[PDB]
Amino acid sequence: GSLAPKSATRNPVKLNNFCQIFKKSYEITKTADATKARTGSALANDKKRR
Amino acid sequence: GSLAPKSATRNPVKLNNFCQIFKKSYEITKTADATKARTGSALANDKKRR
Repeated sequence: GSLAPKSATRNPVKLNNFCQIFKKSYEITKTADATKARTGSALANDKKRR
Repeated sequence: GSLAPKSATRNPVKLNNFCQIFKKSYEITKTADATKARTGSALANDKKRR
């Protein structure tokens, strides 16, 4: 024959993260582009590697 | 040609237990009840927790 008890409660936990910028670059001189060499064109191989 | 023997007996054992009273409660203001929250309605979450 007593009274009702006191109430209690809790809260969730917050989590977060960030976004990151990525960059990769390739470069070739115009003379080397026109120059014909074995192992194919240098620009395409550089693009593949990068 | 002998008489009947004297008798003997015994009794069981008794066990008992009690009853307990359990109470949990929740409470919220009517202002916070009508407010918008990203995590959802506070009353429903509190009822779930309790």
